[PDB]
Amino acid sequence: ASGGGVPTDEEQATGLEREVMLAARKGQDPYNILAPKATSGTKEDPNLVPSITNKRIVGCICEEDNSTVIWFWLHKGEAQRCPSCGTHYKLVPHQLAH
Amino acid sequence: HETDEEFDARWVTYFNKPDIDAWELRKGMNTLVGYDLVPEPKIIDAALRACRRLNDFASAVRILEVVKDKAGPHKEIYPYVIQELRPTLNELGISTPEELGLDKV
Amino acid sequence: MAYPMQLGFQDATSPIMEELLHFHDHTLMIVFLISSLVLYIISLMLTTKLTHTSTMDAQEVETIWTILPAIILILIALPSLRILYMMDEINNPSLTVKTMGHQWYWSYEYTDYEDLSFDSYMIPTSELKPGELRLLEVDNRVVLPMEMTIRMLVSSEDVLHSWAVPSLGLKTDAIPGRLNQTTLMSSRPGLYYGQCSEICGSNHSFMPIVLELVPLKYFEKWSASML
Amino acid sequence: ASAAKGDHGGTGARTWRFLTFGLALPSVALCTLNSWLHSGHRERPAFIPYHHLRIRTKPFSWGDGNHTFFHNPRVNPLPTGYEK
Amino acid sequence: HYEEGPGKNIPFSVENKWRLLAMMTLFFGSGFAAPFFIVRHQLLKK
Amino acid sequence: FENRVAEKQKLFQEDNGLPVHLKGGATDNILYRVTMTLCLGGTLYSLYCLGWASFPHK
Amino acid sequence: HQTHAYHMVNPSPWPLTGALSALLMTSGLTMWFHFNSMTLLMIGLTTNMLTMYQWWRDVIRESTFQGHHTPAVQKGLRYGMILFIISEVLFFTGFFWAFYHSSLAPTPELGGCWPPTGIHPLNPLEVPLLNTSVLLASGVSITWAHHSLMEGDRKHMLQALFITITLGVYFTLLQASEYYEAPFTISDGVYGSTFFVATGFHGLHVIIGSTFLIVCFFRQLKFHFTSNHHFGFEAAAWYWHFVDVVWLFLYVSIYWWGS
Amino acid sequence: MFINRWLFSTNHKDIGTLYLLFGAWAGMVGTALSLLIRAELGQPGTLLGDDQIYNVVVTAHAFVMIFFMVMPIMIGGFGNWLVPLMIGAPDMAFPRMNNMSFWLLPPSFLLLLASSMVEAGAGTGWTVYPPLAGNLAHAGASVDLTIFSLHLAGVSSILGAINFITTIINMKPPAMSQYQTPLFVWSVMITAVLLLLSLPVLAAGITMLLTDRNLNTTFFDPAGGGDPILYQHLFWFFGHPEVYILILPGFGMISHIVTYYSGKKEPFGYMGMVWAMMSIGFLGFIVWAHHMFTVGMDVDTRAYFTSATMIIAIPTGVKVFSWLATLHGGNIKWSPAMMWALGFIFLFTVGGLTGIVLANSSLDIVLHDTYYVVAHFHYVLSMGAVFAIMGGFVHWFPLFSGYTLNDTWAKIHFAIMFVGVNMTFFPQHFLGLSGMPRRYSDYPDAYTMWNTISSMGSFISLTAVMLMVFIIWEAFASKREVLTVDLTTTNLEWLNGCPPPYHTFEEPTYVNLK
Ligand SMILES: CCCCCCCCCCCCCCCCCC(=O)OCC(COC(=O)CCCCCCCCCCCCCCCCC)OC(=O)CCCCCCCCCCCCCCCCC
Ligand code: HEA
Ligand code: HEA
Ligand SMILES: CCCCC/C=C\C/C=C\C/C=C\C/C=C\CCCC(=O)O[C@H](COC(=O)CCCCCCCCCCCCCCCCC)COP(=O)(O)OCCN
Ligand SMILES: CCCCC/C=C/C/C=C/CCCCCCCC(=O)O[C@H](COC(=O)CCCCCCCCCCCCCCC)COP(=O)(O)OCC[N+](C)(C)C
Ligand SMILES: CCCCCC/C=C/CCCCCCCCCC(=O)O[C@H](COC(=O)CCCCCCCCCCCCCCC)COP(=O)(O)OC[C@@H](O)CO
Ligand SMILES: CCCCCC/C=C/CCCCCCCCCC(=O)O[C@H](COC(=O)CCCCCCCCCCCCCCC)COP(=O)(O)OC[C@@H](O)CO
Ligand SMILES: CCCCCC/C=C\CCCCCCCCCC(=O)O[C@H](COC(=O)CCCCCCCCCCCCCCC)COP(=O)(O)OC[C@@H](O)CO
Ligand SMILES: CCCCCCCCCCO[C@@H]1O[C@H](CO)[C@@H](O[C@H]2O[C@H](CO)[C@@H](O)[C@H](O)[C@H]2O)[C@H](O)[C@H]1O
Ligand SMILES: CCCCCCCCCCO[C@@H]1O[C@H](CO)[C@@H](O[C@H]2O[C@H](CO)[C@@H](O)[C@H](O)[C@H]2O)[C@H](O)[C@H]1O
Ligand SMILES: C[C@H](CCC(=O)O)[C@H]1CC[C@H]2[C@@H]3[C@H](O)C[C@@H]4C[C@H](O)CC[C@]4(C)[C@H]3C[C@H](O)[C@]12C
Ligand SMILES: C[C@H](CCC(=O)O)[C@H]1CC[C@H]2[C@@H]3[C@H](O)C[C@@H]4C[C@H](O)CC[C@]4(C)[C@H]3C[C@H](O)[C@]12C
Ligand SMILES: C[C@H](CCC(=O)O)[C@H]1CC[C@H]2[C@@H]3[C@H](O)C[C@@H]4C[C@H](O)CC[C@]4(C)[C@H]3C[C@H](O)[C@]12C
Ligand code: CUA
Ligand SMILES: [Cu+2]
Ligand SMILES: [Mg+2]
Ligand code: NA
Ligand code: NA
Ligand SMILES: [Zn+2]
Repeated sequence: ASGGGVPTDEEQATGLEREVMLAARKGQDPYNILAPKATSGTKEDPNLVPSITNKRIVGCICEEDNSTVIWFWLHKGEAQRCPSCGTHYKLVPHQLAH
Repeated sequence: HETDEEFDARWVTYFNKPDIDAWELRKGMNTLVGYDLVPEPKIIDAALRACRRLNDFASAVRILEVVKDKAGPHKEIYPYVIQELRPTLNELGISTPEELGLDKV
Repeated sequence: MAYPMQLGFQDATSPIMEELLHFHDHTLMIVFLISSLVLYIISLMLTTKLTHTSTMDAQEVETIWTILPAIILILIALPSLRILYMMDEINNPSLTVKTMGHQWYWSYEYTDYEDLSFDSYMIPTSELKPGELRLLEVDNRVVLPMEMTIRMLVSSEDVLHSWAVPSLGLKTDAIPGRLNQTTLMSSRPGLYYGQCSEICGSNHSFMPIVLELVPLKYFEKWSASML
Repeated sequence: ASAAKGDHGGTGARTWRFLTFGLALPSVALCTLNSWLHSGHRERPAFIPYHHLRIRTKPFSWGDGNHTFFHNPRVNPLPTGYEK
Repeated sequence: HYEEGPGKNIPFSVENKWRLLAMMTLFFGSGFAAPFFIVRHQLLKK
Repeated sequence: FENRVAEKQKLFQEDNGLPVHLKGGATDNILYRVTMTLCLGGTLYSLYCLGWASFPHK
Repeated sequence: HQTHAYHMVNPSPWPLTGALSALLMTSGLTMWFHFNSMTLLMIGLTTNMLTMYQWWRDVIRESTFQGHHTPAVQKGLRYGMILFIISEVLFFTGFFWAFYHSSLAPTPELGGCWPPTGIHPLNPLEVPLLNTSVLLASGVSITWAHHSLMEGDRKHMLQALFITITLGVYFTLLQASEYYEAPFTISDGVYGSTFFVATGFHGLHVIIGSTFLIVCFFRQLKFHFTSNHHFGFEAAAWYWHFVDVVWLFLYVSIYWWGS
Repeated sequence: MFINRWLFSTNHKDIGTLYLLFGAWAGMVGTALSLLIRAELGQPGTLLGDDQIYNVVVTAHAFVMIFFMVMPIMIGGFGNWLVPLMIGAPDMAFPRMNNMSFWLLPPSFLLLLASSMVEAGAGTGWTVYPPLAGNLAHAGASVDLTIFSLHLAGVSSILGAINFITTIINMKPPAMSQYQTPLFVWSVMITAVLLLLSLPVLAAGITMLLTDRNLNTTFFDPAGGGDPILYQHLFWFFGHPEVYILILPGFGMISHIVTYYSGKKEPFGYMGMVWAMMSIGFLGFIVWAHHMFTVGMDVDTRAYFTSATMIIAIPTGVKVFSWLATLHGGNIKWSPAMMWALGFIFLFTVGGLTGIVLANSSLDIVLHDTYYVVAHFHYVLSMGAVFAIMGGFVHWFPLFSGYTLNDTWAKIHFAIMFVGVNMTFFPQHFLGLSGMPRRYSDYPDAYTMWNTISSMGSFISLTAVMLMVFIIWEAFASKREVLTVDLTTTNLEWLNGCPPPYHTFEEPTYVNLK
């Protein structure tokens, strides 16, 4: 008692919407829709910060439920530490395409 | 919370770490001077000795300055601290800010 | 009326206005103390080289600065409301007088027994008799018996006005289509002055109120001479 | 609650079409019938120039200034009464 | 794209400080003068 | 009807540097000029009317 | 090039033409009310319609044709529409307040009663009840349209949306006839004032809502919506349910309780 | 390019700059109006004309200061510049609608200037109460132009509110909760909720006034069974929330300024500050009839509104003490912005406290419609809202412009302004207690001394305003370009340099959840 005729997103989504949809299907987040899960943040196990360039701003919430976020530029090269609580971050430059 | 003794020990332990690096020295001093206290001479002692392992004479002088500064108008804290630190200052060859004239404008 | 360099309320002419003065004294003491404490504490925070810049815990101290102001508010609200309700108390007046605002003068109606009414206009500065008060005198004063409870009914025949007499503690808006009631009781004979207190156009500044409080026998003689 | 019926076994387009044709449009048809019966012009009431009605504090910005926007001569008197 | 940086993110020029002084003077002065001229207009009407 | 969304997607994604309100082609410029001409002309006209209404007219 | 999901919009003239259209409509109303002329008002109405047409055309271009409505962008537009509907509820709240203020304390000029002396209200069981069934019915048919769209059914989406629009038009024509037939007018005191300004602003919102559904109908005919992405349709349905709920409050308040 | 950039903007920083320029120009207009007021009252007698031209000036002074100076600066200017930067967002949610909120304001202002140029102006008070504002006592177009002016301003702020709420809720980094956003962002969100809910009620009220004036409705006209007091209820239902809208973004900037120049990484008691602002916003909707204690309401109603109004002192006092506790232990930097903020804390407190005096319906009988009210609200507006604006302007001017001010000149400017505002408004308490009414062009002779002093104070403030313009000129004239700023780790809006690039956060910040 029904019928079809309505395009699906898979058929008709375009542009950035389509990129986000396709990346989500691969479990990738090129457009920063999700919050990344932290590592232990030690020097051996730093948080890995992707960037399309050679530096990116990091905000670090030192203890859970701190209202104060600590912000700093992370540069390419040796891992850096959050000024407040020392947790390590390392930039991993990469093109957007995965 | 922790007693005065427990707080002092944790800070002595922090500065006495043999391979403490320059970042950790600064993080420790800059954190410490945020508290409502002038650090005990045993803490300063450990921090000056960390300066020595890091071959950083200037930060040793700076630490003496910030100890004086943290006392505000309580003018007898600094001479007591220096009195307590005098052996270490001698052993390590640390000149005081006054001795370097860095106390004058 | 107000006098040169006056700082506070006009002297109270009714028991209720005295209540308000005592209530204002109480509240202004609190205002002075809090404003001064804040000024002091600002200077106290700003005059030491001692520092403490790590995270400060806030829970304990916020009990203090919520419970203490709550108590202070209650110590203001309690006398405030008592006066509020005593103003509203049933009093059984002996006389009712109506006043109607207009642009820009007041009219008065005394219609308890006879149908007496009249208009009441500011005296222009150029017509003041010597020693009379600029912007305050009227040609026909609201003659009233002293030491008696009077019902004033207030309305308007055009835009909003407001009928005020500060030394009696009176201010009642004058709204067309509405009959607002207040109670008037003077402890003393004399002349008591007020000014229109709702913006009503070109001559809002120039439609004052002048009550003339006299002993009952004299009020009765005045009413009888209006026949 | 208070009515009756009783589906909710799984909501979908088929159920909402069923409600559209089986309950909603029949309701409209019934009310349309009811309205088509109780129509027919009532007798208009004597004009009384009440001062709280036919207010004119400024002329209307159309026509002769004295007619409301959807003036109906049969049932809307002017401040001076019904028109001819 | 657009110009960036100090003095380039604004709809007025700061290239010449004296030209700027003239612009700012016409700008703020016109706003401050207007009520005086409106009052004059109303007093002059009738 | 048939689904021509893909043709419009190609049209509006063409790399020609046009802002979206002109990317439809020449009709967009026309409609834009009409709109902006009426707005600016109407505004000037409204200024003229202010001028008129600001003084008594016998 | 961005690596967030949000929409950087091309510089656009429509904010400025919309602002100027508001200047022309308001100065236009002023000219009409006081200087017996409709010219400026007609210009402003025209530039307003042109502005809305081109602005929402661009939003369609940006989303259906260019792909800029990511889930994050759509979530923002959902919030924006809900907030907009909230502001419209509070607008109507002011007119309900005026209605209850006047009708709960009727003044002596009215006869000290409500309805006022000389006022003969419409029968709420006649056309106002029919109107109520019409708008309730359209809430059922728009919900059918919504499920048909989500189920991928083009034909029944179009049929249900067409029925919804038809009911909205029917309501509007019924209300126009009731306005003409009413024996009281907007100048009949505070009864006429509250009745026509409140139901009149409601009627305008019915016309706006129907226009929005009509846009959706033609976009659906052109295959713009997918079974999962169709926020213009969702927003027009929320707006339509708002218009239906305002009507119910009007009906109970002004037509029924107020009769 | 110039037209594309500045008339067709979709950029939150450029639109913020447009709002700051607009609001600065409006501030000059509103200052001039305030000087005309005080010139009329500066000696006894009549200077300009009767109360009509006088109260057209009063009425315009208030609308310009509130709708064209404070709200565009705080919400349009600082809000649009700072909110997206403080949450790492690439722009506002609706960057194109944002531009229409800006461009509605020059037409709104134009309509207001038109109202004062046609006929004899709208000499109504900014409250625009009928019947004085109706078509018999204010025949002609002036009041209608004023109503339309408010309609346009209202639409601008309603749409801006939708934009800010959406942006703040939807465009934070995914890891950031609402309880990790800076207090200024909170203060803008709550202000936006108040605008969203209050402005439609004002629009309904002023539309009814429009139809009473032009379509023969009688909402407010007793002859039709209407009631002038209904207009007052609808107006003040908006107008009390409006004063909290005027101060809340100021509260948010004060929190940032006091934190920054105390050398702290965070304000004292952050969750308490959020609580207090949300409590103030909520209580701000249930107190409006303290503007109507003399209209003849029942005594129980007056008792309620007295009590509910006073409650607001409790969350407000939490904020005051929390600013003090932020100073506590700080390495205080005595910057010009800090001076403005410290003056705010004290002078806002004074004005708040006389607000609590007025909350007492019994005493308000004597104080209503007198200069005591005028003194109350200019302490919170001329020394609260304006001081927060000046402190925010001096603090963030180097971020917006790339250039530094001369701090010594800015401290001079603060000192002059501080003297001027207090000399202007402190004597107005005496005038009110002793019975001088509002909205008077002239006063009985006894009131002369304090009116004279108050007018002299208004000239000192004018000197400060003129000096401010010179100070801004000198910074753009000298072009000292910013290098480095301290405390960027807790002040994200500075971390893209001064001025930040046109597009910021094209690559968003990285914040993980753990
Ligand atoms: C407060 C804002 C700053 C204001 C700065 C300017 C004002 C100076 C600070 C002012 C000095 C602080 C004390 C207030 C002085 C008021 C004079 C008075 O006797 O008040 C009398 C009452 C009515 O009282 C009476 O029934 C009169 C009975 C006694 C009369 C005796 C006659 C001779 C007395 C001489 C007094 C002459 C006063 C002339 C005064 C002329 C003023 C131009 O009037 C009133 O309520 C007016 C008050 C309105 C409520 C606001 C109070 C908030 C400020 C408190 C903190 C200030 C901290 C220092 C101040 C710190 C500043 C950083
Ligand atoms: C920024 C603008 C602003 C702000 C924030 C306020 C805040 C307050 N206002 Fe007012 N007000 C106006 C602007 C403002 N006002 C305007 C413009 C008018 C006139 C409208 C017109 O008629 O044109 C007006 C009029 C007005 C009136 C009507 C007076 C009348 O017309 O007769 C009242 C009455 O209650 C009132 C009360 C208050 C109160 C109680 C507050 C409170 O929010 C203040 C709370 C703050 C404090 C109390 C200080 C800090 C607290 C502490 C340090 C804790 C300890 C304190 C205690 C225990 C008391 N205001
Ligand atoms: C924000 C609101 C505001 C502000 C700032 C002011 C500022 C001033 N007001 Fe205002 N006033 C009102 C709002 C305001 N007023 C209101 C609502 C009314 C009641 C209206 C009515 O009754 O209907 C009123 C009524 C009022 C009266 C009573 C009139 C009467 O009852 O007859 C008087 C009399 O002295 C007065 C005087 C002044 C003076 C001398 C100033 C001066 O302090 C102004 C001095 C200059 C400034 C404060 C600077 C101006 C700002 C800028 C230049 C911004 C710069 C820009 C950037 C940094 C980006 N005002
Ligand atoms: C479904 C059928 C009804 C559909 C809607 C019809 C039009 C409503 C349009 C908008 C309503 C807004 C203004 C309300 C004004 C009154 C219109 C009320 C609806 C109406 O049409 O009322 C008519 C009067 O119209 C009149 O005066 C003249 C109306 C024309 C002039 C309107 C001018 C006023 C515009 C003010 C706009 C303010 C907008 C504010 C927005 C601010 C947002 C923040 C009633 O006709 P009547 O002959 O008196 O009685 C019938 C007797 N047979
Ligand atoms: C009308 C109403 C008027 C109301 C007026 C109210 C005035 C209220 C004033 C009272 C404040 C009392 C607060 C006391 C808290 C003190 C806690 C403390 O003392 O600070 C410490 C923790 O601090 C922490 O998180 C917190 C550190 C201290 C910060 C506590 C709050 C600071 C409050 C500042 C208030 C400024 C003025 C406010 C306005 C009145 C604990 O210190 P200990 O030495 O034990 O160990 C530390 C050192 N070791 C290393 C030697 C172990
Ligand atoms: C979902 C609903 C959609 C809407 C459908 C329409 C429903 C209408 C309910 C209206 C009830 C209020 C009407 C009040 C108007 C006054 C009527 C009144 O007051 O009537 C009295 C009883 O009232 C009474 O409402 C008694 C009131 C209660 C009656 C309830 C009847 C329906 C119950 C349905 C319950 C469903 C469950 C709801 C919960 C989800 C009877 O006395 P009078 O008739 O005066 O006779 C005296 C004269 O003959 C001579 O002088
Ligand atoms: C006789 C005729 C008189 C006519 C008078 C004029 C009045 C009519 C205005 C009618 C409103 C029409 C609105 C049309 C909006 C079309 C644009 C649209 O719907 O845009 C949609 C986004 O929604 C969005 O912006 C949502 C945009 C929301 C718009 C809401 C409009 C309400 C406007 C009310 C304005 C006046 C208020 C009343 C004041 C008194 C686009 O996204 P999607 O749909 O997901 O598509 C993408 C998919 O294709 C991808 O697969
Ligand atoms: C007496 C007369 C006085 C008033 C005169 C009229 C004044 C104004 C003239 C208005 C002309 C409006 C022109 C069309 C406006 C469309 C706005 C819109 O639709 O804005 C949308 C956002 O608001 C949203 O959704 C949700 C909100 C949609 C709002 C639509 C317009 C409403 C305008 C009037 C509202 C008044 C308030 C009503 C309550 C009192 C889209 O935002 P953009 O930033 O554009 O794009 C974002 C991109 O990612 C889209 O792909
Ligand atoms: C500064 C920015 C302000 C923006 C605000 C808008 C203010 C515009 C006010 C213009 O005021 C008009 O100026 C005329 C001046 O030409 C006056 O004409 C008068 O003066 C003329 C010139 O001397 C005579 O020729 C005329 O007869 C005489 O009526 C006229 O009354 C007045 O209304
Ligand atoms: C390019 C973009 C748009 C720019 C549009 C510019 C429009 C300019 C049209 C000017 O025409 C005027 O129209 C007035 C009204 O607008 C007329 O007043 C007339 O209008 C009334 C109504 O029809 C009559 O009552 C009066 O007799 C009469 O003065 C007047 O004669 C005429 O000069
Ligand atoms: C529970 C909530 C948030 C705590 C958090 O999750 O960090 C906190 C933040 C501000 C707090 C409130 C404010 O500190 C003000 C009040 C302080 C009194 O001491 C208790 C009630 C009081 C009203 C507090 C109750 C509660 O502890 C609040 C509301
Ligand atoms: C043309 C289209 C067929 C689907 C397609 O284009 O492939 C069909 C499907 C549904 C149809 C519409 C719906 O059946 C609803 C309407 C039915 C009425 O007879 C009027 C036209 C009406 C609006 C129809 C027009 C047209 O025949 C539509 C629009
Ligand atoms: C002022 C407003 C009515 C406005 C009207 O005249 O239009 C009324 C409507 C409902 C009233 C409230 C409700 O009656 C409930 C409360 C009743 C108490 O006796 C006074 C406070 C109380 C909270 C009232 C305050 C005030 O009188 C309210 C809020
Ligand atoms: Cu009469 Cu003011
Ligand atoms: Cu208020
Ligand atoms: Mg009043
Ligand atoms: Na859907
Ligand atoms: Na004067
Ligand atoms: Zn950290």
